[PDB]
Amino acid sequence: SPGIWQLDCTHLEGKVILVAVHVASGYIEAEVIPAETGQETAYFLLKLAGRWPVKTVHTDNGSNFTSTTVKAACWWAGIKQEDGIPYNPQSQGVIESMNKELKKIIGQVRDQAEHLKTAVQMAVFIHNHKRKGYSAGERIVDIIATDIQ
Amino acid sequence: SPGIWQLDCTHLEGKVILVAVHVASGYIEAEVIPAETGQETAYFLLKLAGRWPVKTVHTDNGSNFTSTTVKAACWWAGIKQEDGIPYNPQSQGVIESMNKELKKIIGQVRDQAEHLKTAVQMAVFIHNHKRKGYSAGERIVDIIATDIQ
Ligand SMILES: O=C(O)CC[C@H]1COc2c(ccc(CNCc3ccccc3C(=O)NCc3ccccc3)c2C(=O)O)O1
Ligand SMILES: O=C(O)CC[C@H]1COc2c(ccc(CNCc3ccccc3C(=O)NCc3ccccc3)c2C(=O)O)O1
Ligand SMILES: [Cl-]
Ligand SMILES: [Cl-]
Ligand SMILES: [Cl-]
Repeated sequence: SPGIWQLDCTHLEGKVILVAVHVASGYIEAEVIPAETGQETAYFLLKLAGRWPVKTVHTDNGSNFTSTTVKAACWWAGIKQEDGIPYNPQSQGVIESMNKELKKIIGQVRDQAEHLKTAVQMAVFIHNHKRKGYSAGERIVDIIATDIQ
Repeated sequence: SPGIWQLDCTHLEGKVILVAVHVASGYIEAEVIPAETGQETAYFLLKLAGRWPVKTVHTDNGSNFTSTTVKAACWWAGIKQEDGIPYNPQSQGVIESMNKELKKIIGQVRDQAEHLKTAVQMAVFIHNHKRKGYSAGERIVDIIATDIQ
């Protein structure tokens, strides 16, 4: 559980927002990319795994699951690459609701930045700091620290 | 101490590597940029603060300390912007040694990537996972978790 992440890709302003969600905490990292290629996904995973102890990644779609470049990144970073089939149907709803929430926040900050990438990073900040009462940022650290201990 | 970060800028292949160091743990995040502008530094800090609980940032130089855009990012993200004067002279040596280490690792992986940005993210991964015996990644999580209580 401490090392499980889920990839998620959503669209806004004719651009792609690639998101990684730490499943147990709801903590996210995200980036704006022109399009969702294996190369972009691979680079994103390399960054993620250098920053958090990523054991397992549930890929967002079959193309990224298939991608040799994504597989190569997972090999390099010591990540178990898995599919993203929602065996638990609640997974769908959670990701869908998160995408809605992220887009809402982006709208709330959109006039504070010229570029979408900036608005997305503001949304990441707000999402991770939001108290629901602990924040997702507090939860991920506590979960991982407990695992280390 | 749990929320204290230091900025660091080093050069390689005619490009700029911007690094943030969590002082207490030695954990880093880094990016390659064409040049070190206030705008680039501001965006980097916005990303960092969305991902870790950044209380204080010691800026890497006077230009970034002065930069209204950097000040605006620190305001936005709730970061205390400070100077980077090494009142403790050991600070210099530590940053210098880290830059040497990072460049060494980049050299060790350089042929595994076409682009410097990729090599830098590999270096971030290796640096943060390296056992010195805990890793910097383990230390940062433990330090922050203990602070949260
Ligand atoms: O622009 C975007 O899409 C996002 C940015 C780009 C930045 O460059 C890259 C990138 C994504 C991937 C690579 C690796 N390329 C294959 C390669 C070229 C030359 C030598 C070896 C290899 C190799 O297979 N190594 C094993 C490996 C694969 C994937 C990840 C880590 C390690 C680059 C790069 O070559 O630098 O994302
Ligand atoms: O290319 C690079 O250098 C790195 C990428 C760029 C991507 O875009 C940006 C960036 C860095 C900064 C900004 C904000 N610009 C001022 C601005 C423009 C329009 C409206 C408001 C503001 C404003 O002052 N907001 C308060 C604020 C300032 C800095 C940081 C966060 C919040 C952008 C952007 O406008 O989107 O880094
Ligand atoms: Cl796409
Ligand atoms: Cl510096
Ligand atoms: Cl420069």
